[PDB]
Amino acid sequence: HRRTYVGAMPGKIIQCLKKTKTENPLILIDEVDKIGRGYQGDPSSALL
Amino acid sequence: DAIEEKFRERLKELVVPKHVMDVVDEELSKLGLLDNHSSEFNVTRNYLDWLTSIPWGKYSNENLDLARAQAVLEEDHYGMEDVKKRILEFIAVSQLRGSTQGKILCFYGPPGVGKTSIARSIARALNREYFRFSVGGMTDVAEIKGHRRTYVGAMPGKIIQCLKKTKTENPLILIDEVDKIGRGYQGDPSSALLELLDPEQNANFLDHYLDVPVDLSKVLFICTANVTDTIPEPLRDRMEMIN
Amino acid sequence: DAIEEKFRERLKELVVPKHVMDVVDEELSKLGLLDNHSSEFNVTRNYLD
Amino acid sequence: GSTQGKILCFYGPPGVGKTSIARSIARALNREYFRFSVGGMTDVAEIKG
Amino acid sequence: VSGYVAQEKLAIAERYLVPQARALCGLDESKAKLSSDVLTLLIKQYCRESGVRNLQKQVEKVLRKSAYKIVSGEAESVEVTPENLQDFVGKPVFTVERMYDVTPPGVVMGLAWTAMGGSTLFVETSLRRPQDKDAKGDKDGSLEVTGQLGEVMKESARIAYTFARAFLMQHAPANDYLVTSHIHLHVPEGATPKDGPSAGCTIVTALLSLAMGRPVRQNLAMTGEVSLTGKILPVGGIKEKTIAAKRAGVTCIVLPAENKKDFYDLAAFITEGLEVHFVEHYREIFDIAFP
Amino acid sequence: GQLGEVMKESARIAYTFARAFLMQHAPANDYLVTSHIHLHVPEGATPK
Amino acid sequence: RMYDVTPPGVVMGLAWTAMGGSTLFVETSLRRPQDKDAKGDKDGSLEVT
Ligand SMILES: Nc1ncnc2c1ncn2[C@@H]1O[C@H](COP(=O)(O)OP(=O)(O)O)[C@@H](O)[C@H]1O
Ligand SMILES: Nc1ncnc2c1ncn2[C@@H]1O[C@H](COP(=O)(O)OP(=O)(O)O)[C@@H](O)[C@H]1O
Repeated sequence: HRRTYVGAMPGKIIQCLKKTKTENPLILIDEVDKIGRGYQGDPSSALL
Repeated sequence: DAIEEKFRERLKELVVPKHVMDVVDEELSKLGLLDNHSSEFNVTRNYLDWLTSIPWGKYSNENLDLARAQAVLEEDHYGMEDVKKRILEFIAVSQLRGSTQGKILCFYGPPGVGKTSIARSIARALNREYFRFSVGGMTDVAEIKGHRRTYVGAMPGKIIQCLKKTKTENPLILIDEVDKIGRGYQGDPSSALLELLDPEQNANFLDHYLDVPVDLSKVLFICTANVTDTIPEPLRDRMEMIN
Repeated sequence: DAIEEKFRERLKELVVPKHVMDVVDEELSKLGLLDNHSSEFNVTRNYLD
Repeated sequence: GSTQGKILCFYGPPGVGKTSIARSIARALNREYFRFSVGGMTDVAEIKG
Repeated sequence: VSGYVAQEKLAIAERYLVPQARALCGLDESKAKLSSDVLTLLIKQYCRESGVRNLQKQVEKVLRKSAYKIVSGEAESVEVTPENLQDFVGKPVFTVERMYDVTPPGVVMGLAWTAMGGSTLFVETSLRRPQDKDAKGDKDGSLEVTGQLGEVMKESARIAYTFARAFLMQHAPANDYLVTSHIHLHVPEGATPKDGPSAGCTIVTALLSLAMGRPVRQNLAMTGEVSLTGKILPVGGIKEKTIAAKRAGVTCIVLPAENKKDFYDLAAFITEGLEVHFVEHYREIFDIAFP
Repeated sequence: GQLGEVMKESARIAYTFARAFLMQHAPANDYLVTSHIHLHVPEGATPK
Repeated sequence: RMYDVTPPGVVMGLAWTAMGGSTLFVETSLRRPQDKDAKGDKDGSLEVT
């Protein structure tokens, strides 16, 4: 989120770094093929 | 230190998972810092209430003798021996392995055949806690998971509410009218339910309000649809369609 | 500065980029500007978390 | 006389080298450079805070 | 990553999978044996999927029922045996692999490189009207395709149809069934559109079975791609297709010669017991089914 | 009778089988091939 | 360029697509028997796709 929105929280990645405690983990994004690529701000474009 | 301490005394009674032990500990430390007048204090106090309220290990004990299930089933539904025989086999194969085991199941037939009544009869047969939950025509997946708790008006998803109400760690959920579930393009809950109904992923169910995983593994979901075919194929394929 | 100090001894162990070090320094300056009980203090303290 | 603003546009198949020329101009004139993607944007607040 | 051959799943799951679930119920093998025969029977019945996840769910359910028989039930040590298993998980549902066996005329098996794994979906056809609507009649014996057709299937169908009409007239003039009769044809869905044409080589043999009226030679799965003049072309993703054919008990298969390369990548156990027939021109196939 | 399309293919199939069954049984009759016929299936059956 | 012998009734055609340009082929074919009636007078209707 922006962190100024009510109830805002950081994207999933910030949580994986928070949990795994290493700076250089092995992230495993799952099921990339069916990512929702919409007009509402495409995360699949955001992934680049 | 009063709300915190009644959360503490129940913590002495119910054994929260160690991750929930920690989370409730940091939130408890947060509670004293806040003003009673602060706006976030209300949502986080109610959040900790919602978190501590959940049973964590409270275990209504089951009967495990088949016989008592025999009797109590015959007392309140004449005939319809087939479904009694099948459900007896299901609990027989559940006890065959040892402990209870999950599986999803479905009932279907003409409306008013007695479906829900036998459902509850099993809840008092097995001795597990009951809670019906119709889901016909919904599409707001947020109801199954609440809202972020940072959204205005957020409250935890329905499942957490049933755990707070039934107060056991292992109740008998009864989803109703699966056939008419609102399965749309607007965020299909029916895809969202798969994380619920997966025998393994319920053990770490999470909802947008309180992120921490819950452990539903002992729950006994049930589903009722007037006709079993309308249900989307990936969902229909898991549970058996008893008739 | 209790939270600030536990996170700062943290900061001393994990080798933060110096850019992010100074950026959390100005942000911590703002946290000093921010109130001890404000709900935004909770959002930004859990941000610090 | 003085420096002047002007608008310009480039267009063509993706990956023809567009952004790279942008920066080459930025170090040509010596002005400071700053990319700003707006693909798929809807936040008018981004244009006005 | 590929799928897994049916027999191969036993050697995987018996080591890297079964012990895990055994550690999930907290038992040791000394008190909770599960023979190889119970697992091969399982995979034979309730899960015909190249992945092992479905067998993992089955064995999970069975195990948890065993746990229920321990923790509250009677036995202190459940002893699964293959004859016992149907108790725990109920009666077998599927049994009749390869539904038809004599394959009565105008229905033929066909491999398809579906969106996940591969499956040997049958294609079926039949007459839909009486043929001698007019002894002098000169109307095309129109086909009618069905089964969630993609438009590419429409061109493929007409291509294969015309090739049938030419092969008959070049081969057996006395028959006139095709040009003088309507025919319904149904391709069951499941193939992804990009692989769609690969089923086409099956199609023409379907119609021909109706034409001469003899049943096709038994359990002869095939695949390929037709050229409208009897030349054949390579198809893709062969390994999934071949493992699905192995799962179905197939004991012969026919592929374009251009795919002689990829097929040799396969593990040797996969290739035992088959008898492949690479081919280029279509006429070859005609003499390996009927005569 | 408020037909689903699947019933349409089934119906024409059964129709053609009728057309064959007469001539296979009693060729002298020709009632089916020589007359129009309305046929009505009451709705109510679920499509499957 | 997939076809090389270009069997009758297929022709190459350039196209200024949204990105770059591509040499898409155009194809056509019969859809019904041609001699439906030696006296037949029905417009040979096209079907674009
Ligand atoms: N065998 C039976 N014995 C007693 N009551 C029955 C029986 N079958 C149906 N009923 C009654 O019919 C009603 C049907 O309700 P229920 O199964 O609870 O939901 P639904 O109305 O959707 O079937 C209940 O009031 C139940 O008591
Ligand atoms: N004439 C060129 N000289 C140098 N680099 C080029 C040229 N044309 C294309 N490129 C390369 O194309 C890539 C992308 O170019 P650019 O326009 O900057 O982004 P995009 O093309 O993705 O919009 C760069 O990595 C750049 O090196």
